[PDB]
Amino acid sequence: GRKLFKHYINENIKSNNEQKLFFYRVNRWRWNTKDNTTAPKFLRLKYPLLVTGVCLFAYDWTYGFTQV
Amino acid sequence: SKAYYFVKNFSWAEVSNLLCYGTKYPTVLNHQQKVTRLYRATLRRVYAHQVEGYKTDFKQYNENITDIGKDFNKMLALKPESLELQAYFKKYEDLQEELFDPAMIIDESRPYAASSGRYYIFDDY
Amino acid sequence: LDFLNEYPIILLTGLLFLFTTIFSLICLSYLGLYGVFILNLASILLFWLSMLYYFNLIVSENYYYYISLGKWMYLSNGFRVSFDLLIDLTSISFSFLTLTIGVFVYIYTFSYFRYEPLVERLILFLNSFMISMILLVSSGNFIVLFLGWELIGLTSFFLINFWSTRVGTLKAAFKAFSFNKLSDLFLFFAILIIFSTTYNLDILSFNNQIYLYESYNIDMFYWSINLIEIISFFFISCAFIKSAQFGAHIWLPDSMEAPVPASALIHSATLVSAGIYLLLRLSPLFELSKYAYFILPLIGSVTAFYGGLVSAFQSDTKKTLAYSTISHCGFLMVSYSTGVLEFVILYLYVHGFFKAATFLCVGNVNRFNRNIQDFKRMGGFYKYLPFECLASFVCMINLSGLPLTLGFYIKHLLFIGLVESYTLYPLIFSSLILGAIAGVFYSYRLFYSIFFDTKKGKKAIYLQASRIILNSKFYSNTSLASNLSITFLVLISYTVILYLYCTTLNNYYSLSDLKSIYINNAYSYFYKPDYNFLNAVSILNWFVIILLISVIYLNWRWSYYYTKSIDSLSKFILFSFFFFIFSKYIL
Amino acid sequence: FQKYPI
Amino acid sequence: AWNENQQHYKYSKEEIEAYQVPMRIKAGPCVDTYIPLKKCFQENPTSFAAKMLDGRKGKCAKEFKYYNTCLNHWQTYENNSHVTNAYWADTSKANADGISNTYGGSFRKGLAWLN
Amino acid sequence: YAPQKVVLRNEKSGYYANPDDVARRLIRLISLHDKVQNPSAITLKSTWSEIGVDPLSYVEIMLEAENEFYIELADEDLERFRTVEDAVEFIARNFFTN
Amino acid sequence: IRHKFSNEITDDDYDYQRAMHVKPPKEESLFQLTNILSSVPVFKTRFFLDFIARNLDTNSAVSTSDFVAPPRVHENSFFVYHSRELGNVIRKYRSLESIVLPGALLTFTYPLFAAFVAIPSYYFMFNAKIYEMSRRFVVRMDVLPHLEMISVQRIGAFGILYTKLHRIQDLEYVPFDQVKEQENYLWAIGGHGVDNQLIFKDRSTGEFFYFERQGVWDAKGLNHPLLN
Amino acid sequence: GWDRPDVPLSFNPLYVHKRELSIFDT
Amino acid sequence: KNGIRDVIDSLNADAGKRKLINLEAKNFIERVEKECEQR
Amino acid sequence: SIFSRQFKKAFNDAKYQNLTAAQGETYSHLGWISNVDLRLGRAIFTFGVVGIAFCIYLEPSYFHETFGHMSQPPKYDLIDSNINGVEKKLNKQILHREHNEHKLDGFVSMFKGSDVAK
Amino acid sequence: MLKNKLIKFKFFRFVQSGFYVDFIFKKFSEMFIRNIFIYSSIFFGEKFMI
Amino acid sequence: YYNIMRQVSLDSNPIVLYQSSTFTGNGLQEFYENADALTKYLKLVPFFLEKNLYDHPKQFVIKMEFHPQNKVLSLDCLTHQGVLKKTVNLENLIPVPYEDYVQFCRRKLFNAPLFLDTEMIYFNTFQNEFYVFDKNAKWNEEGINHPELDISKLYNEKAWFDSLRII
Ligand SMILES: CCCCCCCCCCCCCCCCCC(=O)OC[C@H](COP(=O)([O-])OCC[N+](C)(C)C)OC(=O)CCCCCCCCCCCCCCCCC
Ligand SMILES: Nc1ncnc2c1ncn2[C@@H]1O[C@H](COP(=O)(O)OP(=O)(O)O)[C@@H](O)[C@H]1O
Repeated sequence: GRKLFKHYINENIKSNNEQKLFFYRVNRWRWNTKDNTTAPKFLRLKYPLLVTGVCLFAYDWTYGFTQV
Repeated sequence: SKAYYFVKNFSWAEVSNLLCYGTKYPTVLNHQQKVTRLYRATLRRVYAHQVEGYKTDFKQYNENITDIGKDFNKMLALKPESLELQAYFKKYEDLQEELFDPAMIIDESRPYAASSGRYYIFDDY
Repeated sequence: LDFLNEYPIILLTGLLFLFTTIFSLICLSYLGLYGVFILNLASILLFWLSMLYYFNLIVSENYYYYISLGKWMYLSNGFRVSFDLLIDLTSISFSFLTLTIGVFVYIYTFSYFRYEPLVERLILFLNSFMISMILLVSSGNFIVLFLGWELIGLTSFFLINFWSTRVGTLKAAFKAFSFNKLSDLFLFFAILIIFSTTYNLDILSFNNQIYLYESYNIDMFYWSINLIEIISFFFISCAFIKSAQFGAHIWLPDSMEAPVPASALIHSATLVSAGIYLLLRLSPLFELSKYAYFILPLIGSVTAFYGGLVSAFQSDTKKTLAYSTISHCGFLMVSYSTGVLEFVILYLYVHGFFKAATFLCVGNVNRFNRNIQDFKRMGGFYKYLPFECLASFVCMINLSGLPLTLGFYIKHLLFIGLVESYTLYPLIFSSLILGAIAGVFYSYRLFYSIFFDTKKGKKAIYLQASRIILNSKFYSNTSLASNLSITFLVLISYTVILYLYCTTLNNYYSLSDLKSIYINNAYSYFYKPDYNFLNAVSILNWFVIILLISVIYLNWRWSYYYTKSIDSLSKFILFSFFFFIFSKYIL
Repeated sequence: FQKYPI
Repeated sequence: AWNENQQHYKYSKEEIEAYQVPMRIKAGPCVDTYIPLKKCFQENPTSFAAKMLDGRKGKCAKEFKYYNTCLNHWQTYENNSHVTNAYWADTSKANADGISNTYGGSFRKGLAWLN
Repeated sequence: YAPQKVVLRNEKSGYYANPDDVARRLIRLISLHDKVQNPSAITLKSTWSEIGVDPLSYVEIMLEAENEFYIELADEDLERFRTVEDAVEFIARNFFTN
Repeated sequence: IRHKFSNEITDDDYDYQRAMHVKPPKEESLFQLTNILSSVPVFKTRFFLDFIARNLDTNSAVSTSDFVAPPRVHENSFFVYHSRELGNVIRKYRSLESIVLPGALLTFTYPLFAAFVAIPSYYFMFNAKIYEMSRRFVVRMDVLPHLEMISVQRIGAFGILYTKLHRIQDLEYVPFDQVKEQENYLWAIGGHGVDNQLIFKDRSTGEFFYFERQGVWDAKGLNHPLLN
Repeated sequence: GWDRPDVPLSFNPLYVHKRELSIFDT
Repeated sequence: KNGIRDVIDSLNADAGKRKLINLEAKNFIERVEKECEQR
Repeated sequence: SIFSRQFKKAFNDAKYQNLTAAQGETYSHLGWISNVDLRLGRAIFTFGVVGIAFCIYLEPSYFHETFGHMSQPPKYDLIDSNINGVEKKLNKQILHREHNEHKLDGFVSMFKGSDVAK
Repeated sequence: MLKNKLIKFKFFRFVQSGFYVDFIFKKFSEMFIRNIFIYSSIFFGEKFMI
Repeated sequence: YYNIMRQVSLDSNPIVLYQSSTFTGNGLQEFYENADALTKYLKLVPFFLEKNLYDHPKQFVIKMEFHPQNKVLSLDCLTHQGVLKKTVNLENLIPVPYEDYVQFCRRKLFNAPLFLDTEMIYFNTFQNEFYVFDKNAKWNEEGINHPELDISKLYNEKAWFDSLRII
């Protein structure tokens, strides 16, 4: 009768079950996926890159001839 | 609760007593009062460090508060003269000291808060 | 028009600004909130327009003015001093920055303190402080300089301790008051020594005859001290107290309970720059001083390292900005120790503009969070303050000195001209390197924790700011005027910094004379750099890259994306290697 | 702040 | 003759004062090439953006060539760039040739750059 | 505009928050707890022991109560609460309650 | 109450925010990939369909059940534990050493600069982040009953797989309280994937055994009498 | 929402001086 | 003979050293030309 | 039923709901973003990105110092095709010698001109 | 390096407090104020010397 | 908490619960022949691209059957390579809102087509993978009202409200 790979899994399961749901119930609004996102998904770089392309094309056809 | 921890010439022992218990003199409190006040202070500190923190982990916070609740439930049923209860008091006072922040967030509703008493209110006289 | 070039209107517009401020202070019952706002806005806009017109003439062309208002006071038997103003490159460099930041802070200050009972008092105090600083930098003699020095200390004592009903803020104001009294003592003793030596108080004359007294000594009770050494010692002491160098910095973090427009003015240019101005005002004296040569780089580097590392650990937004300001003041001291006076001006302008903009964004965030300035109780603010998020991103990437930004160049220029002949050079260089890399840490911490973390704040903020009845075209968590102020401030900052970069860093040198005859070979490594120097700067570049990787890919918490985060890091490393191979060798 | 009589 | 302008004219001290050449340029050997460039820019005013974005310097392209030559020579002689770069590449060959025994004696390349 | 005449302070009902709203939110939060058996027996006159709230669960609930009401309560004030009514009145009479 | 005013914002005006805000789809724009591939017949042709249907993945590599029986490492052995995704990621990260390191050695102008930068980077952040956890990671665990041992398959340098045998009687559980202090950096930045409450060790040799949190456990193997 | 009363005078609590002010703490 | 004088002396010595390096490089290029012209 | 549409939608709405609010007030998310603030922020962010792109395209010395020197896209005049044959070959040789002599002259003049302007 | 005392809260609060420089400087200033000003100036000077 | 594997079998009388109207065919060739099926398949290409390149573990379901004795759901999944058959234990299925499915992937997703069911997305905790259906579909009313599919036996507050949390 050893204590390998099943005894301690059962103990961990019991420890997890012994947690109180009350705190969970008062913090569910914090993890709302409707109200939070990551930085790269909010700072979209498509239209700024279009403006960048337009500006660089204007530079190339205005002052780009005189390089070096 | 008045947050005058640092604006009075207090020693660390007085500040530690005020942080762990709502008074400078915890010897005038009942056993239940002391246990409940220490539990409230510990939960407040753990929330201030593991929910409103830097890189907060909710799972770890739940584990720690469950363990603290078990320990304090054991603490409540003990006797005041027992040495095990004294060891528990020492352990959780050490926990309060170890998480002490010189830059505590003070709620704006407390008497000695950062934005308290900003306006002079005129009475009927 | 030639009449404008021959007779400046800066004096007229500045007098209009000053008199409107004073009369609004005295006749505040006739002018309501709107009256004070409108009158002072008109005066400040006229002043800004006139100074903007003259900025180009003074900076590019060799225009400067010496104005005398009249004989003022008798200071010796048969001696009288006059009220003199010197509008030259050194003065205009500080005054234009102060006036522009002040104009935009003035427009922002009405949206801030939106329904407070004492908006007029704050507006007038900010105007008084700006006027005092502009008078200080435009000094023509030492007496006007002392008057401005005492005025900036007094008016900053009232912006601090604005909440005069609290003794807690009174203590914080009194700390700065005591430090300012020490500064005044040091400055006035230095002026007394100068007057006892040369018997004049005119700055220009002082800058041209002080070299004749290099081999002079003064007799203290048991000591024979070189004159230049003692004068430079006192000037450097007062400058150190005002610029909040290490040790004498403790008054500055305690100055943060002032309203955020006052912090934006005080910490970006104005007060913290005052000491730097002194170093720029009396350059020959410190060129001929051994004490300056030893003390400027060492103290500057120590201050830079200390402020940079302390800033990266702060949780209060205002404390983070204050410690960043301390670090940048140290960097400015080192840049002056370089011996190139253009780099000092470039650093001053860049730091002042971007620090002021960051203060404005932080102030809006703090107002939203209901006077809680610690971002441990913030998070997920991007959807409630989107303009603040994006403008703050721009301002922090410029302020932190990240690669491919305007703030990168001032750091690079500082490291170009650093002198390696100091005895304590290892400590100085290590401190400078450690302080240079600290910007990324606090910039990332501030931005990510305020805007793109988990919701750590109170439920009331988020839930009250998101009710269905509030959905409208008028919905906003800030004011339109604040957004316009920040946008125009950023645009003007970019334009001015680009103009200055063209004037100083182009192949064709266009800047006006700086009235200094000490010339070194620092521009050579800017004009014709060699291989080892480029490798040395690449070392710091790669250190910054490693730190960025650390702040992006480190997992300090359990998450559902941990394994995918490691996978993405591996993918990025492999892709970078292959991209480098393709871009360098084949096609 | 909420307005109060003066 | 890298320090000489198109027509070999040496400007007088009064001319230097009148054309308000900065002290930074005055301390160098490129005043005689800087003054005509400043004059051409004076009768050909240009905005700072165009000055930044024009490699040829526009209408000032003739004088700017002389100024570039003078500035290159001035800065490279000021910081010994030619000797330093000659010693950086094939330091053994430079040591054998004895290009500059004053610099060669104390020269040490960093360990990270191929030992 | 102020009427330019002497106007005294108005105390109105003495509540800075809606007492019914405060009571409903507090009772919902109490019912969220694990050891509370039924939400339908909770009343303003109910004592914490009646609804099965031992002192440790009491401090647990009162911490989340101060989190939910945007205030913070002193130890003595919480010790003086005997029923739900006492806490409801104390919270509704607080100037900082949101 | 936006519907009560003639001039007011609408969802048509809010549609531009769908790039930064997640909402259910409303309509298809002309430039979307779905519309482009639905309209262009170059994608409807047989060549494109054949190219797509036989590239970029395969169905035989997709798990078709919630129960998996991996091939036996040895005859007479039975399966206990397997890892799913962290093992693959760790093996790819280790395999990076097989290509990036020789690539730097052959194509970098200054290879010593790369090593001089990699030494402190490894010793200060990367050793605790990935490498040590990968060394103590358990990729596969099986049991040999005739030998009464466990076979543990692990990942080495360059993505090398290797299997070692450990005696069952030498296995012992390591409570987290015994390791949280002298390895706090590893458990702070490089241990969030493995289970810190199920750490085992071989007392004979001192080797550790970490298991992936989102791994798979065999019900029959876990209840075997040899493992008790 | 709710008709809040005027700002309470408890916003500025009165100090009571429970202890003597020492001349050594002037 | 104290104070900033040591810094001034160091600056003068450094300027002399840089001029000497430039002169040595010029002499080297002259020697290379006269050596190659001989062949 | 787990697959019932009514219950599934109810759970979708209720997963992150606020349980201390009324029946119709349980939502805890912002359903929109401020139009004016977002537009102004997008404009200023676009300005910053355009500035970064100008810095990358016009002043690439950071990339030269950090990652080294990359290959350059081809750029040749192809103007010498006008002449053909032996003329073309001879002129190629002349231009090649001219380029090599120009580089040598640059190096040698750089080394000589130290004595000038002293 | 598998253990790091610099990621613990003690070092973190040490750095966040500005290396305790303000606390150290204020303690010495209090000693100066109390001793010099109160004791020496008012008590010594006025009561004994005056 | 721990992914213990339960060996299961297949029942001989499956109960059909979900039917896709536009994918009644049984192969890529049949889908290609049908015009509506071909159009839907081409519209689903960004879905497969997000599956492959962006590592978003979603799956697209055509048919669903219930095995009550073993409590196992049989799912017919449509990928770009072809049609797959999968078995899911009933204990490993939870409902998720649409925003969970979108936010699970860090990369921004392509604009989704209007035919995928945006209200009936189900997460597999053991496989950690999403399951989506068609808006134009046939749901068996008697099949889904089976007693073993009632939420009275399958509801679990922890597994449904806290098992999957997108930080
Ligand atoms: C003698 C030992 C040789 C083997 C050394 C093994 C350790 C280093 C192995 C390489 C790791 C990095 C591979 C990808 C490099 C991509 C960039 C590149 O090619 O730059 C060219 C340059 C090489 O170009 P170079 O050598 O021709 O010259 C560049 C100029 N100097 C050296 C003066 C800067 O790459 C490096 O400098 C890489 C070395 C420094 C970084 C070492 C790894 C740190 C940890 C990983 C960080 C992330 C790396 C990937 C992303 C980098 C860009 C954001
Ligand atoms: N005059 C004084 N002399 C010395 N110490 C004082 C004096 N006044 C206050 N203190 C210190 O400051 C603290 C003030 O606390 P106090 O405001 O009296 O709290 P409470 O009102 O709850 O009694 C006391 O604990 C005391 O130690």
